Amino acid sequence: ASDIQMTQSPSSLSASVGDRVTITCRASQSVSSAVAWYQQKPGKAPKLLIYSASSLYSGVPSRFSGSRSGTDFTLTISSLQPEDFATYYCQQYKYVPVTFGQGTKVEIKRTVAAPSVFIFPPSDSQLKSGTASVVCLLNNFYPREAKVQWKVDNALQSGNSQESVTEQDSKDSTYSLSSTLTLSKADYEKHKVYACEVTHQGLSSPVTKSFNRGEC
Amino acid sequence: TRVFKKASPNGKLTVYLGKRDFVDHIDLVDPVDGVVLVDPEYLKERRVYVTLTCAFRYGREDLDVLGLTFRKDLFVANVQSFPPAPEDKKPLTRLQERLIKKLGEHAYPFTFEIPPNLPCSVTLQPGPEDTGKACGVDYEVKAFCAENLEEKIHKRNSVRLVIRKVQYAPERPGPQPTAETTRQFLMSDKPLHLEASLDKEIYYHGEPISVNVHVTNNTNKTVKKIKISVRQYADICLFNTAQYKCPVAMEEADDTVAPSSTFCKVYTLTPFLANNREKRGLALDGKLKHEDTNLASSTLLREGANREILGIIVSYKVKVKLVVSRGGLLGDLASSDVAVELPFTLMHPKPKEEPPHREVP
Amino acid sequence: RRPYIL
Amino acid sequence: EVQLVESGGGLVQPGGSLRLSCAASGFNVYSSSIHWVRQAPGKGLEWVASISSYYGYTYYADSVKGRFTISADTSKNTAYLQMNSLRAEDTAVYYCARSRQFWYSGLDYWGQGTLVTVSSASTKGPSVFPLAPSSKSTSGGTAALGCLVKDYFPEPVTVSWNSGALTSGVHTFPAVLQSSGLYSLSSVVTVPSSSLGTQTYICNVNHKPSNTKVDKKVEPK
Amino acid sequence: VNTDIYSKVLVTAVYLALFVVGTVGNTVTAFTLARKKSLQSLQSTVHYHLGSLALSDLLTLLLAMPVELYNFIWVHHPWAFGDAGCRGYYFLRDACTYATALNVASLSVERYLALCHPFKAKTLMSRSRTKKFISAIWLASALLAVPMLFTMGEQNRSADGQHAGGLVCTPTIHTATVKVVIQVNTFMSFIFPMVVISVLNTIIANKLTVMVRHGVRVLRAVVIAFVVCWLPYHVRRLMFCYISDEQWTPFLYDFYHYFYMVTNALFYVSSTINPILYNLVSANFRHIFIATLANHTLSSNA
Ligand SMILES: COc1ccccc1C1CCN(c2nc(C3(F)CC3)nc3ccc(N(C)CCO)cc23)CC1
Repeated sequence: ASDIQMTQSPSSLSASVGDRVTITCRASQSVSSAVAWYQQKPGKAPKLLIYSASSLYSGVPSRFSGSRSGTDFTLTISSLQPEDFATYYCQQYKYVPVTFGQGTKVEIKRTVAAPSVFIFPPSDSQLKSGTASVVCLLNNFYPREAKVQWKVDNALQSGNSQESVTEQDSKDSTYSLSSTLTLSKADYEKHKVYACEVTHQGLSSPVTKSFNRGEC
Repeated sequence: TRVFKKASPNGKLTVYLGKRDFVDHIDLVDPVDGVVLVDPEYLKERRVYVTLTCAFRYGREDLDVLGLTFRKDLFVANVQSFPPAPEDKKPLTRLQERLIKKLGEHAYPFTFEIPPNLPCSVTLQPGPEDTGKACGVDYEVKAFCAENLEEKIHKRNSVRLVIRKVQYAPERPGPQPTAETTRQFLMSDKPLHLEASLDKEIYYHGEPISVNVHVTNNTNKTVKKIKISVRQYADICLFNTAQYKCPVAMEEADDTVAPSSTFCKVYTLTPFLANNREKRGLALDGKLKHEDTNLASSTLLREGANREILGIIVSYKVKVKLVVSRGGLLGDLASSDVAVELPFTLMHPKPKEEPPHREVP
Repeated sequence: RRPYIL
Repeated sequence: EVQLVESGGGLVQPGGSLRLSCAASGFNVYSSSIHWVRQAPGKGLEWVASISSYYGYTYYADSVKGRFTISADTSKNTAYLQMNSLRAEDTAVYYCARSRQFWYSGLDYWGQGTLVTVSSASTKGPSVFPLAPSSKSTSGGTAALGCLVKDYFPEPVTVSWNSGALTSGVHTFPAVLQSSGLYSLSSVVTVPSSSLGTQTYICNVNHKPSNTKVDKKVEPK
Repeated sequence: VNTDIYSKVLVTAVYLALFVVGTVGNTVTAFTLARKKSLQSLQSTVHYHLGSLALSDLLTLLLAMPVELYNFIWVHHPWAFGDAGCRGYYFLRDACTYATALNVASLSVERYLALCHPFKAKTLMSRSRTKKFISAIWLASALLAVPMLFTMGEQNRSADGQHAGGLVCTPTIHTATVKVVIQVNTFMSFIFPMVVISVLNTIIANKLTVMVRHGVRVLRAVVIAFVVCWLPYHVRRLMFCYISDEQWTPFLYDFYHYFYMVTNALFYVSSTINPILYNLVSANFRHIFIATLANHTLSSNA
């Protein structure tokens, strides 16, 4: 085989403590049973879970189990414990270019919560530096899938926005967002209307937070 | 779970096997069980035979002309498979029953019982100019559709599957190797002593071998150099009993022992195939077609002394040599060597699955 | 005869 | 005890070179295989190279074949990965992984990984830009207060509020790499409106890698 | 000693060519046999005789012709030594030819034993026995050349020794002693070893013809190679010893000089052709010598 692609079906997976989840992957061609599964916690090295598509590696808890039907492979977790929050990778090792899957993040799921949207105008010290950046904060939204729109002077801003999302809250199991809209020296003065439209699916209707120059 | 199948070139004959490596437990080999899927509408009053053959290929005193390096047959077995004329009620392997249920009523079982005291699959490393099938011991399962055994084996209706007979390291370690020498040099009392000794009886492939050499030259002669070698022996009883020998690991140490002084050291050697890919005739492990296999494992002879029938018996030893320089009547180049040989076992540990996990490019 | 015995 | 320890991974320039060292312990290079697997920040695993040391094989990925070379030092049981012609698409955490030589190829032992950053930007000091609390725009009872730290190239910095005296839901977002090649993050906190004008909210930034410390105090306007 | 000037230059150049060819071939053969990057049998001693023959040929090539090119080929009236260095040179050359003949015969004996009656070679011919036999043969090679140490010497062979007209190697011993020494040399280096080699190689060829590289067609050139070169040189040692003091003429003198030159050329060619034969006969040896000298099985589940 010139090159083999491992396609993991669940890119994102939400579950709850004690639930049963399965992670499957499909090989480009027949890799026989030469398949291994790895678990990676955030900020650490991968840990080998199973190999040979079924063999449970020594020391791994018995909840993890793998199976092969055809070209596809499956990793199942029975009664997942809270420390099963990780990213799981599948590897084929029947050929020298050993290929890994894209990974499946098994996140702990809970009740959907309404996000909160805030607006912070750029600092006056920032303006004197020749740069501007108005940012929008989304706090405590569960299902992700939050879109950020600015509508600078009733114009759909795009491309220049940079956004980041924090990891899952240790005590709340919720998320947060912060999108940065970097501006040039004269862009902030030219346009005086700024908004922040949130298209979150967790709440009933879209919420837009607006701001204007000279507003506290 | 998974089985191995290989149809005949015309497709009218298939052989299903469970494993391609059959372990030898010294007392008994694993049975070569399987099924053959035939087409009775195509045989037209013709039987199907399944043959198991152990073949030895080697040249007796190999030279520029290889006369005896054609073939030999250390064991051949035959089984009539399609027509149950013998009505053999031999118990069916669970694998055989599952395959018969999957395949239907045209699947008929065959099973062999390889006798003990038979060679394991050993491949002799071919030379740069050795053109042909590699020398050594090879097993093969062949099924064909013929009216009688003496009939010509037509290429189209025949399936040839290579299988391997293997062994693994015994679970009980042997006594730790230890050897000695006390050479009394001419016109010199208080003789030299050597006390080389390993630490394990059984080693695995890729593992280091630690040699505990302890010299004490109480004589008036100086040990110029110490040579430490791991060598592989391969007895080949094909046409005449001929023991061969080949070093696989070497470590020449420059440590010297002055007269009336001792010397204690521990060395470390590891045999591997990277630096031996050019020694022709080196015994490698049995290959399926052409893939790389490690150095051949030690041959675990049954009951120590049962029968020396043909085959390749692979063994390993550690050689500890002390060269002693001598001048005067000589030219400071005539060296008397004091040698110690230590035998050790080189095997694979008992595995849990089929060995071939190696990624292929 | 002048061979010097070769 | 079995462990693989990495070393020699740090910031370089787009065209430079490093030599990663994996001090393998607890096993031997002949009975095991050594592999190099890297993870781009936010991406998946990718095998880079592997060395057999029993059969004398060295394998390389289709993207690093010419430039990356792998070798082992048998005496010190150390595997080496000499990088060359490093480009931007080489920023990753490189783990050295171990596999059985005989009858297994699955990475059961990994190292902690070395972050190898390959970019032309030089170390520089950040500037802290406070986020003023818009007491009118926000609809919730508790306002949000934060500060913006921008344009610092090396490893992320540590931020704190009132020297750790403020624990009310501090949300420090992961650093983002801007187009200019400098990191940036933000740190907001939910604060009750009772002490908006009374309680002090001072943001402390420590950047010992760049040896910079700029602090700003936010206050509602 | 009147001889053609151009012919002398030609024979000297060809002698230098054989010198370099033989030395290079023998050196490569000795170097190739030293390395043992192969599995060697506990009762395989064929390489021992090959090494001994190569060493003997090299010793003859570096010991015989440098003396023979000056004191016999270029200028015969003077000498390069007196009595110790001339008798020593002739003793060394005689020991060298004895060693080469003994090594060839012993190699033929070993091949006979290995390929025709393997039991005798396996049971009796071991590596220690082979080494002791080679040492004994080398020791006896000088033993069979003992009379040359006494027969040879320095003689003026003129009216007086006060002139440089003649001073060269010449047997000063009696005619009967010279004849006895020459006959012993001929019997021990031309009849016995050549006959042994011919008989053993012919028997091997007949045995190998039952089975039906050249293979069997090399022992038909091995014995032929021995006879074409050895005999013309070993008859010169008899054409100038037992010949009476009669039928002498300047034409006879020129013919004798040319015959000696041709015979020595053939002897050196034979001493140089062994490495070429070793390269031609074998394959794994040739590779080493030249390098430093120049349906499918599917899978399913039940
Ligand atoms: C004087 O040379 C003689 C005299 C009698 C018989 C054979 C030979 C040479 C012929 C070619 N060669 C070998 N011949 C045979 C014969 F079988 C044909 C008799 N077997 C060999 C086996 C091994 C071997 N080597 C050590 C490798 C170098 O070539 C050489 C030969 C060397 C001896």
